[PDB]
Amino acid sequence: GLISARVDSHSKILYARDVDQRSTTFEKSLLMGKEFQRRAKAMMLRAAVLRNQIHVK
Amino acid sequence: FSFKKLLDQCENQELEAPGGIATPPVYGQLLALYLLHNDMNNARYLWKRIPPAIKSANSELGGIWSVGQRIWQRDFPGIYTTINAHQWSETVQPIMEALRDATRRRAFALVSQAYTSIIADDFAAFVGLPVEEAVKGILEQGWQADSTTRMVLPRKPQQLARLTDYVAFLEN
Amino acid sequence: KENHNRTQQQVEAEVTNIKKTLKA
Amino acid sequence: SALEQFVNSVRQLSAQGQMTQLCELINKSGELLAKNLSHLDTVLGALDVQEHSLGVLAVLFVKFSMPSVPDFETLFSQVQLFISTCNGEHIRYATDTFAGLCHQLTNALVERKQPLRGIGILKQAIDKMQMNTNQLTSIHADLCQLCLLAKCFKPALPYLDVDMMDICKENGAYDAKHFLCYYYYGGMIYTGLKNFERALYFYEQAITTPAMAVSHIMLESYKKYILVSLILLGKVQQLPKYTSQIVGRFIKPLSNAYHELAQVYSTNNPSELRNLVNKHSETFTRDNNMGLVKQCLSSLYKKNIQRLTKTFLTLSLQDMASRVQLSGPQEAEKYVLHMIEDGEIFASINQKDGMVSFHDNPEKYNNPAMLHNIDQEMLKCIELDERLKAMDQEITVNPQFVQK
Amino acid sequence: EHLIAQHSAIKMLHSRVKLILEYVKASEAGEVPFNHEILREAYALCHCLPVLSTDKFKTDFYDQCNDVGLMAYLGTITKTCNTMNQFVNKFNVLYDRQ
Repeated sequence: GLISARVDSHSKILYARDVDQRSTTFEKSLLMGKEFQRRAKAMMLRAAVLRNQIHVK
Repeated sequence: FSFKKLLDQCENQELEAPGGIATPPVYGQLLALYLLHNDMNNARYLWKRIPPAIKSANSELGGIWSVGQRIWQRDFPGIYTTINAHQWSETVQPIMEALRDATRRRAFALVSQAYTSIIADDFAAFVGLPVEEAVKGILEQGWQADSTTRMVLPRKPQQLARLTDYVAFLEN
Repeated sequence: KENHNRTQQQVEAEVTNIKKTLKA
Repeated sequence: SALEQFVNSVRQLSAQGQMTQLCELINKSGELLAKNLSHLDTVLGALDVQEHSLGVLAVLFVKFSMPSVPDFETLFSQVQLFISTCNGEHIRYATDTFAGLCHQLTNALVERKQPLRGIGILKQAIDKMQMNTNQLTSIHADLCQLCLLAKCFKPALPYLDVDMMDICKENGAYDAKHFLCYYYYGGMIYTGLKNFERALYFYEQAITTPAMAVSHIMLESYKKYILVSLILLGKVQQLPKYTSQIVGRFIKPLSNAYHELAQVYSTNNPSELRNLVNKHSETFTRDNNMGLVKQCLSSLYKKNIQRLTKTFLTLSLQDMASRVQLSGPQEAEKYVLHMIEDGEIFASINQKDGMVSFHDNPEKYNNPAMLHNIDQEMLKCIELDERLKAMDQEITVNPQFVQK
Repeated sequence: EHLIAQHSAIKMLHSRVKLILEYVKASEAGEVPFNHEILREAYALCHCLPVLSTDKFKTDFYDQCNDVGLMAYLGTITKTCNTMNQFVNKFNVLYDRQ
């Protein structure tokens, strides 16, 4: 939902959690780089299997 | 650096064998060295690799596996007992003398990081020595200790060339 | 920069040579 | 004997060119190539061995019965030295009988149940047969299979940590079976070492192979794709859009116990998923992928604890072992402790109050170590693009390309 | 075109500092008369040489370095994607499966 908070069950206090903008961008950008490189390598192998015309007959 | 020179020396000896089986002491050293490096998956697969006939022939191999089973469950209070249940000959003994220290330091790091308050009974079983650390830890390392409740409180203690590589790539 | 430019012009030189050959 | 004089006639043909016609007579068989030549075969290999010695062995392992006398142990010793000192480029001109020789040797070692002596054999043959380390040969599947039967996973790591970009044509043959075997046995090897990030990648490549019929080696890769994705990720990952249609119409209906397992592994309930595991237990143990479903059981508990960090900041151990169904504060204490050591969660246990505080503050991006980490990711992408440009340029100078 | 401007600025600063050092050495030896005020100002100049070596400055510098590294990563990805599109386009018309 719309609530951005963290329940503290010890003292029963609902603290509000604020995300860190700088760290969020670094986490997302590095994640995108990791995903992109994986897609590039998979496509590179796909090019090899297409040129060689490999299929299950 | 010196230790690493001996690590890779034992690695290749198992691969080349006259009949696919090496001498018993070579098998034992690899299993013990795997424990020291905490590489549990390869240690488990090495045990599955040994043929059953030689496995039953030498009970020294089984003593390594009993210790490995305890560290595989991360049973810190139990590994210290299995490491002393059997007696290892001097040819393999120094390796065990280094695994025990590695486990001891591993518990120290884990307690200081994953625990804010730990019972002295449980912490002693982790570090392995409930002998003299009870009185020495209060005044030397500074950790405040409270008796009766027995709570311990751990406390926390050239580029230019790289950049021009990026531009020379981007602009071309 | 000079290395990349030389390789770029080397490929362009090779493709034109094989193109001119079969053009009557 | 005319054969002895004929051997010297081969010498004058060699060393002066005429390499093309030399291979022409090799494929002409030779009527078993006088298999009883073993007595004179020792002196046949003049100088530092020749290619002719490699040709004869490729044909006398296919006798279909009793290949090389009860004296195999003697012959295999000479074969071991043969690969280690053959040298030269003559083998590359004949990359169809070396691979065939490797297949016969792999088949022999499997039947005799000694899949450890061939690991050191199928490790230098690949090193020199391939043009570069980024070329997938038909021997990679054999090496991975051999190190999989006799469990020595470490030797095969250098040939699985490199991204294959080329496939050896091997003078014809090389059907899709060898390609799928490498990207399936590699998945098992990574799975055993608990490297699920790359194991999932390997299984995905096998599935995406173009196909028109269901294969036994591809059926048990969709099944393991689901289990590995459930362990690493929280759910079954979406297959690529260019996957073969055979997996969507034929492979999926057979794999229905794993699909049902994924369905249960979408609403967190370990008790219900426990019942399904013990119900379909006969299927999960027949496919030999048992012990990979039991890890899905543990991963459900760890996933739920990793979800508690999205809503809580301090939770009692007794209360924590009521939503994740751990049934005991003591059990939950060790579950959290294990996860902290692995790095899957950031938390600290307060035994005085029996509480767990979720820090969830790993690191701010102001470190020199992080700067080096980003630079390492930079060099992988920069060097990857260079090899893309190199293969692109060779397309431009292709005579077929310029016409259209 | 940028490192040359930086080089010229640094060379001018180097020339000034070299002349100051030569004057200081000449005053030490005896060629020029001992000027107390000039040497005092040279001492003050030398005492300020480690400019702002505080921890907060180091943290800010590391923040700037990481920001530029991320901006370079996003854009190295873009160049690689452009080259990927180019290679795919060149490959399609040659290995077309029709």
